[PDB]
Amino acid sequence: ELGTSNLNLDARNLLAYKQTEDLYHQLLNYPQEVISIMDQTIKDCMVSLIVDNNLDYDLDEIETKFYKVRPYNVGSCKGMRELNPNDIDKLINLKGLVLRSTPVIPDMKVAFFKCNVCDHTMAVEIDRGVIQEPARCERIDCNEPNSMSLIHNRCSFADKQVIKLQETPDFVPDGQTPHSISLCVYDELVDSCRAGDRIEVTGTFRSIPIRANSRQRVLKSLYKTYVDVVHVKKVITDQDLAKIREVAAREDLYSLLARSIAPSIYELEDVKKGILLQLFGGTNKTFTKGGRYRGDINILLCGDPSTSKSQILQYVHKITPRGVYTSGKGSSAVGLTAYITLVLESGALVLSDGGVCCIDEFDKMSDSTRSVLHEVMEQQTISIAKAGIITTLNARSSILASANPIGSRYNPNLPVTENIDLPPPLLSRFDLVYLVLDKVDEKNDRELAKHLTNLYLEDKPEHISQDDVLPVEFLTMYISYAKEHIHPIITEAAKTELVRAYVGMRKMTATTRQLESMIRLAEAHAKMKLKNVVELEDVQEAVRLIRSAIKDYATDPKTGKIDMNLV
Amino acid sequence: ARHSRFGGLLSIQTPDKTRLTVSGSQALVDEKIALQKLDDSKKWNKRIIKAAEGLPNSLLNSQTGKAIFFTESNGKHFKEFINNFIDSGFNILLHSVTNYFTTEQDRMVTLEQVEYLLFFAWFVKYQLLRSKIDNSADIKQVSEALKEVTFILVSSLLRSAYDLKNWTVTHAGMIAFNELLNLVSRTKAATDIEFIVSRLFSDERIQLLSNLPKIGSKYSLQFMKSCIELTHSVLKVLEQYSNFQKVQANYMTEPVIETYINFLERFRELEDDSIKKVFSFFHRVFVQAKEQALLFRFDLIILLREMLSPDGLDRMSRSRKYVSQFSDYFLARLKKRLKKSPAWFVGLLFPPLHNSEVGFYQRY
Amino acid sequence: LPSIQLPVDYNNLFNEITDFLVTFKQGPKYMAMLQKVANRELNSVIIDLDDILQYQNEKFLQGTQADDLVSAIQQNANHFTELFCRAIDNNMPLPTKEIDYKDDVLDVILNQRRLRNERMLSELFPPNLTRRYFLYFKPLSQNCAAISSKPLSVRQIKGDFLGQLITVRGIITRVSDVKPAVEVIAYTCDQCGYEVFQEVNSRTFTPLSECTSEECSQNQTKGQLFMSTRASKFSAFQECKIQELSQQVPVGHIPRSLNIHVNGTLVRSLSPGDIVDVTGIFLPAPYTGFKALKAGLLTETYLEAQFVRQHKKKFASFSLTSDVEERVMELITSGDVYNRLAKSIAPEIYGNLDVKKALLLLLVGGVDKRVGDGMKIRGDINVCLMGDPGVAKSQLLKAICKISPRGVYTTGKGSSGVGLTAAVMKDPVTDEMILEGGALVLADNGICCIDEFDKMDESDRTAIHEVMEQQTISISKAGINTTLNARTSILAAANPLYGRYNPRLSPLDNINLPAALLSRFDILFLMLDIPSRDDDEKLAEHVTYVHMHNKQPDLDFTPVEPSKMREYIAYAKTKRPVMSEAVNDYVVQAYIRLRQDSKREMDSKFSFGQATPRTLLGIIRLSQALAKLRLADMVDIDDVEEALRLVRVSKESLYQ
Amino acid sequence: TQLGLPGVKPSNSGVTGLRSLGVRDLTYKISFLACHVISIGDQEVFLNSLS
Amino acid sequence: VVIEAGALMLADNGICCIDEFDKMDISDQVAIHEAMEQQTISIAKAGIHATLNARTSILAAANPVGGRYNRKLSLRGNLNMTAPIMSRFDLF
Amino acid sequence: RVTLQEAPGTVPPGRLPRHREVILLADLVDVSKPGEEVEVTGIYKNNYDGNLNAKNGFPVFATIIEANSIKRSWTEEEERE
DNA sequence: ACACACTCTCCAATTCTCTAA
DNA sequence: TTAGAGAATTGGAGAGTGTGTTTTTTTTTTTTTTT
Ligand SMILES: Nc1ncnc2c1ncn2[C@@H]1O[C@H](COP(=O)(O)OP(=O)(O)NP(=O)(O)O)[C@@H](O)[C@H]1O
Ligand SMILES: Nc1ncnc2c1ncn2[C@@H]1O[C@H](COP(=O)(O)OP(=O)(O)NP(=O)(O)O)[C@@H](O)[C@H]1O
Ligand SMILES: [Mg+2]
Ligand SMILES: [Mg+2]
Ligand SMILES: [Zn+2]
Ligand SMILES: [Zn+2]
Repeated sequence: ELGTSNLNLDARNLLAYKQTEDLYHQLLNYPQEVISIMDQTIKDCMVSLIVDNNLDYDLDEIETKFYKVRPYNVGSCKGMRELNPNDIDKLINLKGLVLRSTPVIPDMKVAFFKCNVCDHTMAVEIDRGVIQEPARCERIDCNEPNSMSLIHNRCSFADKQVIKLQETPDFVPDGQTPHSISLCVYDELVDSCRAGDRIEVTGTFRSIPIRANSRQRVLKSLYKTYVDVVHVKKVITDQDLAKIREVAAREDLYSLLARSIAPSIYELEDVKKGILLQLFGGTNKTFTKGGRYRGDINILLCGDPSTSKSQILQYVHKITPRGVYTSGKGSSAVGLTAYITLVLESGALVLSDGGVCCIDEFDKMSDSTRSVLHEVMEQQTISIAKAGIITTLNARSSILASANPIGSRYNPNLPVTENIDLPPPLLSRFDLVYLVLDKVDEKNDRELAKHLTNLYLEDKPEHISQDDVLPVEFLTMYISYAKEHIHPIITEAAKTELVRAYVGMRKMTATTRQLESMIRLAEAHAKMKLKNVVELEDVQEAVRLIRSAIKDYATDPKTGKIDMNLV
Repeated sequence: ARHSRFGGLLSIQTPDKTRLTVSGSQALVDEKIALQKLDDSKKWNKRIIKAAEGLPNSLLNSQTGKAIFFTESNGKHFKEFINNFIDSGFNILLHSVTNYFTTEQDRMVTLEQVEYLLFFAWFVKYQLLRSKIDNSADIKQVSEALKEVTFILVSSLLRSAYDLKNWTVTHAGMIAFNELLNLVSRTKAATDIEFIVSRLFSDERIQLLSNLPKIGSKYSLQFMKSCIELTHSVLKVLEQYSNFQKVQANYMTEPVIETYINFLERFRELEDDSIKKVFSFFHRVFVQAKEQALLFRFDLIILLREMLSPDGLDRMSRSRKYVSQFSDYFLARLKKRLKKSPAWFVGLLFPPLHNSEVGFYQRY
Repeated sequence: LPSIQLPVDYNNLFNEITDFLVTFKQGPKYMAMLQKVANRELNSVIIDLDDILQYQNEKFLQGTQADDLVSAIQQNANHFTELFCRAIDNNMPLPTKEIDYKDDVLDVILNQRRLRNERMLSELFPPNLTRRYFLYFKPLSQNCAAISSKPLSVRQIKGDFLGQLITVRGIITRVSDVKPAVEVIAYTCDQCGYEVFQEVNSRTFTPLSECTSEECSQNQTKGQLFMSTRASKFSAFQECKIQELSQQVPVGHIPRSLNIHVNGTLVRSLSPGDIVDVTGIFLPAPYTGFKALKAGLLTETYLEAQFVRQHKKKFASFSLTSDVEERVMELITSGDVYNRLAKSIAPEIYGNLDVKKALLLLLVGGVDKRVGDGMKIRGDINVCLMGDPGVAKSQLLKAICKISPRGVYTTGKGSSGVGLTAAVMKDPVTDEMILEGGALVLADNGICCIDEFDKMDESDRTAIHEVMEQQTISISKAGINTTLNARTSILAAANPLYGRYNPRLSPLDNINLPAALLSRFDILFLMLDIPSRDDDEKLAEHVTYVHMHNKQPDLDFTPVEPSKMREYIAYAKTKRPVMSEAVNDYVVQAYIRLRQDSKREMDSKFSFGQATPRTLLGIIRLSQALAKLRLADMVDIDDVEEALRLVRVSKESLYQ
Repeated sequence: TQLGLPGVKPSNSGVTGLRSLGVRDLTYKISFLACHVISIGDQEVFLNSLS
Repeated sequence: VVIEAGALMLADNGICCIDEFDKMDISDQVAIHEAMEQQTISIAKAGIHATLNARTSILAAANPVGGRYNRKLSLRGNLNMTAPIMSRFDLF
Repeated sequence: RVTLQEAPGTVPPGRLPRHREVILLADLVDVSKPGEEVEVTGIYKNNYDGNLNAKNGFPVFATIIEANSIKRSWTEEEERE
């Protein structure tokens, strides 16, 4: 009734039903024959349903279609280096990360012949890669040799594509670099996957010979190997909606969500809150004219060493559906954006499109490399003009940055802008800037010491910082749904408060970007409550968080230094 | 469904535990296809044998299931020209040209013979068709063809052509003599015409017209088709004469049946109408005359599978009505015969056996 | 065309082989192995030449003559792999246990083919197709010893050795990934339903295309042949390269190298950067086809691997056989292992006992931790030595470089931050970009020694920051975007600012390291050269003795040798001792005092910076290392107070 | 190149067994065969152009 | 050389936009200067010679040195641009 | 042989210049020097080329110009003036 | 010298024709 | 009406011959000497 052709099948169901317990093993040992058997079973069953239940559907339509099974969840995954010559032509399962995909290649399936003298025609079937050309023209009165000929553009073809899969770092040997394997994919699955995707696959592990030269039938003794995929997987219900709506009604929701993104990290509540709002994001806007306005939030974490900044970046890197983690000394201008190779290739900010890009040791990279970020942060586009290539690419990428001040420990005898030491055109582009300080206090220190030492009372700890936190899976569901379905709008009340608040920060330095970032933060706060409107409460929270992040209340308003006693 | 290099391998085991190997994914499920694909690999074909030359392209040596194409003004102008020709000129032209050629037959050349026989044929047929369609037309316009002199002349051309083994004139003469008979059955469906029939069906001519399908087996596809259509007409007239049992037994024997099958197996090229004619004849041989033993021969049994399969004759053409209604009866009578006398299993491969003492029981 | 006599007849040696396989014992030794092969329990047979030598001696002492099979299979090793295989196939016993025979395609195919021949009647296939096992020779023990027992450097492998069985010593430079190689290929004929086989030895082959079978031919059946994987035979293949040690290269020359081939169960034994004693068969590689006609008489060559001996056992290779158990029981029963093991590090250096104890705890290291939400915490310990010239810093550092099974030594001036970590080189002629790991990757799961740490450039030292705490490397450059693993502990040495330590300034002025880097060392030891007529005399008497005798002076103390020391440390690195509440309270209370004292004295001449949270986990790591060395499963307060003492002593040099 | 082009020698797997190829292997590329192009990016002439 | 057209060729009889001009290398600012001087481009290498027309008007954006403008100083003091290039803008 | 290129004043805006190659025979060799602006009369001619056909994949012929002629003091009155 | 493309040649398998029982 | 003796036409088996093959940028990461 949906008019569709492919059926998923997790192989464990073959073990549950008694009559198919042995078919499960036969599937793994003989995939090419068994899968074909399954296909021709499904098609016949579909016909039987309409003819037995005597329904109105066209029998010819069902007879015309192809139906295919796609088995999955076959068994344990196998390490890419541990495939051996006794695995050839058996089913395999692999995990990995996608590097690149070649463009679609036409693959011939039926050949078309025409007689040069009498114009008789024949369609011929291709199997095992060889065209079975006729010896003589088959028309009775024109029984002549060498009389038929091939017509290329009246043949029939099919789509083939090759995907390059790389080994995940979890499996690499000690003191070595990851390897890769090539996947061949056909028809439905062709354009499914992009660079930087993370997937699990299922397919036959094949091997073939290769020729010594293009003139002759001489083969080499070593054989090429590859994988022939039949299924790909990425690594809703009314009950889910009921759970989401019920959770959204809790009073302690904002604190619950914030303390649950990084459960084992002690306090740092404002940092967690700001990161949560970066995860939700603002709203994307496009006009008929006057351009488009970014929904994404950029955050900078700056302060003393040992303060657990980099530990927080780990959580964000694993929570986000798409994203990258990298280091200041590890990155070049080309590697961060795009690379000429004549073809163009993607860098970190392009792979991270629609996600979060985590940059650590931000204070180590040079002014030359950091200057690349101005255009990408402001416009969310990358313009390129080099020999043989000139174009512009989209980069809807959120930056999360980590750095330590000049002198490597925060110096209270310098003003804040001089301790941070980024130039103003770049410091102006962050929505939130955090100061975090290693202030001594016996009350704080006893709690921190008890928290860290409690992790060593067990071999594999069950202990966790708080009684009530949400599981990562459900939290991901909440954030994803809220990003898709909710789109808040400005209320007149919110407009009045935003104008008032901006004039308050301005009249005394607040730039025009403080206004837009306030709007964006308020919108992010509204989504997190599943509201369709921005209200006064949301605007006031956006203002409060900005004032709290850069320690403004403790700042001397005239000299720009911070009184450490007030922290 | 899946691509050309996905394919597995299949093994098929016979009785006596011997095994064969075939490739491809459809062979896994369809044994009919596997059996056909198995034999299709084998290299040899027996090489083959081959009637007309010297004259311009025409109905005699081309497949005429291919028209030529008219503007509307041209269609109506051409129709007007030959319609006025027929209503005005035809009898006066034929009467002169025929009473010439009776005085000059010995001196003829092949072309003039093939012209005369394919001018006669065209105009007689076209008029029959035109008055079949409409009452404004009448058959009297072509009525010069029947009078006795022309009948003798078409007969004499066919006679002399057959004796000297000139096969092209024989072919054209076959076409002309077909139409004369067709026209006679028209006029009998309304005096002298019965006299003309009685003279047309003297014993000598029955010997000739019986002889003619037997030699057709060797020749081109049109020749056999002319033989069939002439035979259909020839028997149908003598059916409506009321002699008949003598004449029909004259037709029924192995070398005629051979021609009928040899023609029938090229059915992909033929019309819907010609197959109606062939099965009419098999109904005559098998049911009426009760000479069942002729058709128990294997290359007929192959044929009915090809033609009746989802391969060949369309699921809804009128042909399948006739064919399946024939084969049902065929196999019923075959079942009865084989269980009564098991020797026919080895009979079915070979021609019937002409010995006196065993052959009579064999045929019945 | 011509022919010669030679002293060897292979019939006699074949008879010796078949007697040896069924008679020798240390039931007979090799028949147990062949029973395991027959049961499908075992995939390879390793022949010991020490057995053949023993067998020859025993047969001689029984008063009978015998051929010297040991030299005979060293001189012409290639031929005897076939002789032993034929003998094994002849003498193979029947299975002891059920097998589930129907799992084998070749069994079904050959059974059906035999049945076809049986029906038709109312060598068949090459024997290589059914050899389920691999066979290798192991060279003579040098302590029994012959050339195969004596290692050669890659220069000494002249053209004389082609065909012989030899041993080679060197470093591996690169390793290929595994791919299949054909041995016997299988085909199917369509029309006559019959199967044929082809055997491949050369680097290339022509596949068959006509069914030349006599029955098929006599039926004039010119059928088509098609290839099949499902009944072909493959074997695993891998190729490597070995290169001579840099300290054996003669002056002004460039180092040489050899190509190594590996098949069967021996695959993925070698790894890059290993120092190893490979042994195998050295052979030529002939050309094929038209190339051979115009290649000339110069032959390419390579080494077939047979057996591999590593110089140092990696800690991951440990298992507690009773042979090792008996030796660790010596140390356990003797007692006071902490002091004995520390005193045993570099005995030729006088004094410095607390420094040696700290470096022993560096060799052991803390416990890796991974929390239920996905956070992970460093287990490795980092140490630094800061001191005056001429106090054996470089010497002690280079001594610890011998004990560790994986380790590298580097100096600050000779090193790039890139080459120290990982590099993106445009290395091939094809303009491809490839990543190649640096020193900190080669030291993965080991120690990295960095001398002259104060001479290295301030910008390049920042490359070490990520590796020190997170134990990983992250790169985003042209065409490459990946993370590597670097689970390495760093040991470094430096002189203070202005060279000799200056008492006019504070310790932090003399140290001259930034706060973020000074925090990443778990211990920084400060050692000063202060004259004393009494101590100088004792040191001089010790050193002069060592120069006189090549031995440390001893009256009471016997050091444990490095091998038994490695066994004890390797056994100790398996324990994972847990903390307890009584211990937790004590360390929690200690930490508060450290930060209060730091806050009080940030102004003071006795300042060393401020105690961060990374100083708490340093105490836990040192405590757990001490718990490992006493082979406990539980940290004790006795460990914590020692861990605090060892941190306190580092600063006492400031007080003369 | 893999076909019988006069004067030129022969040069992911293709198709084979065709007469002209012998033992060689043939592949293909996709391109577009257009039939017209239209772009979408003196005052008297200009005025005559306007409606 | 690959010859294929650059940005100034596509902007012939058009407006060419340069953003963050001050970040451009001196080695490339001089190329723009030479083109702007003549409204002409020249190629001579590898045995191939060519001359092309570049009747293009330039629109540029830049940052003052140190990120903020100094009212105490001339525009020349504030801007990281060489005097011959500065001399060829009609308006600032 | 000489390579001839469109003069820059003739080329339309926003387009690259085109090229052709000219063959000079017995009397015409060294009649012109690189960088000169020149005018040519001759036959326009073509021939088969295997490499063009191989690279483009269509039966495409190559073309050349065969030159027939090529083109680019004072009186007493001037001296007296 | 080693797979290929192409040419040449001879020999027997086949069908056609004539004669007599 | 069968069949057997003699003649003509065609197929492709297989033998032979000649042939071809080895083999100035432009962009981007890194070390080194030069102002
Ligand atoms: N509040 C905290 N909660 C949990 N762990 C903490 C906390 N404060 C410090 N730590 C621990 O102290 C260490 C901090 O390391 P790290 O994440 O690199 O901090 P950082 O801010 O990045 N310091 P640095 O890299 O020197 O600038 C880790 O072992 C943390 O587990
Ligand atoms: N306690 C000691 N016992 C034995 N030899 C010692 C001792 N102290 C110093 N030496 C000798 O001092 C010499 C120099 O040692 P070395 O390791 O090169 O010093 P260093 O600390 O690296 N000095 P430097 O590199 O200039 O900072 C060696 O020959 C040692 O034998
Ligand atoms: Mg950190
Ligand atoms: Mg030193
Ligand atoms: Zn044809
Ligand atoms: Zn065969």
